[PDB]
Amino acid sequence: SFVKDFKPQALGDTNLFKPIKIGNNELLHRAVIPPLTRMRALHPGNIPNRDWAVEYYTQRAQRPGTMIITEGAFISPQAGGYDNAPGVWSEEQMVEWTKIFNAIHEKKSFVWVNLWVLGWAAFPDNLARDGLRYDSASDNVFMDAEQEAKAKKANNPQHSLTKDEIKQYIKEYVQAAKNSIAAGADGVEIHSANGYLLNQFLDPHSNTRTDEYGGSIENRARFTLEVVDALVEAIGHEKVGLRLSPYGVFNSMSGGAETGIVAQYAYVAGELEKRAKAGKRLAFVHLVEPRVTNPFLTEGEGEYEGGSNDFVYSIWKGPVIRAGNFALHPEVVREEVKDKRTLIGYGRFFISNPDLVDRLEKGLPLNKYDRDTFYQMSAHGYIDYPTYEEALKLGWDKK
Ligand SMILES: Cc1cc2nc3c(=O)[nH]c(=O)nc-3n(C[C@H](O)[C@H](O)[C@H](O)COP(=O)(O)O)c2cc1C
Ligand SMILES: [Mg+2]
Repeated sequence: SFVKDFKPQALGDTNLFKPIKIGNNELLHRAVIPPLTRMRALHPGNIPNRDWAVEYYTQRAQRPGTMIITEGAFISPQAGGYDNAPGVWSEEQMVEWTKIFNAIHEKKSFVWVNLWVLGWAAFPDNLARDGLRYDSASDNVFMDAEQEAKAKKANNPQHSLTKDEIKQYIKEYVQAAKNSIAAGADGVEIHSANGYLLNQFLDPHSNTRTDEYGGSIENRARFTLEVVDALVEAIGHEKVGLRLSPYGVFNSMSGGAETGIVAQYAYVAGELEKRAKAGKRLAFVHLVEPRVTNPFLTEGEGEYEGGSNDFVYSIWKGPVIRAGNFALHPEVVREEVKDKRTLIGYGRFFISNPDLVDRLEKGLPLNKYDRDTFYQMSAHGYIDYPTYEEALKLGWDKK
């Protein structure tokens, strides 16, 4: 079952296949695997699937020199909220993560742990059960209707983080980052996009605070930057990444509707480039394409014609990973990669194609992804996707 009506194009002759260096890693191509939640972690314990996780990542580390940003990992119990998402706070979890990283490194690929904190995107009932607060930037604005419904049902109102709680969250980022490197992770990517906690602070719609963590560009960017400054000093700026989704409106973020959103983000990028001067330039900056403001929806629905991230290029001088609907558009990838410091993140199709990189370099048919197994406790739709050879022998081309 390959994708029809799609005319592939060999990209082997573009820079997509030219070696670049990110942090301490020396990639052999520039097609990256962005953080993809698959929800196969175990419960209780948010334990990395002791059965399929290793095989899954291994299958996608097959192409040597692949930079793999793992699926979102909770830094601690409070930062979580989804029973089947993995974490990087306990020993039990670190024992399973170490096995995955060795599988990845063994295939001569790299791995970067994405540090995840759901904020208001977390299920409140799940938090009330473990005795956890329902965190967020404020208490008078909720994600949406179904959420303020669960918040009340479990009498777990949306709590507005105080100063000491952010510091506690910042203590956990350093520990999650440390444990990650301790086990052989090539680095860590601070997840500050798609409407999760940090993003909830960056966004003016979700951030109605008055203190130094709200009330202005400077203040709404305070949290994310303290985390940046925290992990940089603890593990080394060459082991830290940052993800942002300027025009994303996922998890009820402002997006391009807010006029000063571009200022909110140009500020952040400038501060990175600032530290980039003190000799402390984060390994990279990962951006979710405006083309994709909602990670969870059809392939084409939800974009912005009056907004682009090309502005970050005018401020940030380090590498840039751009992610969002690129597999079925090699014409756009061919052009976007003429920039010597731009990598490309493929999500949906790395899920369906374990040997994606080879299929880009040669212009071969892409495996269709099954939307129903994105988040499912199963191997089917997780690790049984065929490689180009396996798909052929199976007559996937419908002869
Ligand atoms: C099943 C699935 C899970 C995802 N999980 C996450 C996540 O945990 N964090 C995140 O920031 N983005 C997440 N994304 C968005 C991806 O990082 C990526 O930006 C998105 O797939 C857009 O690229 P694509 O259109 O080429 O797939 C997810 C996407 C999918 C399809
Ligand atoms: Mg045959």
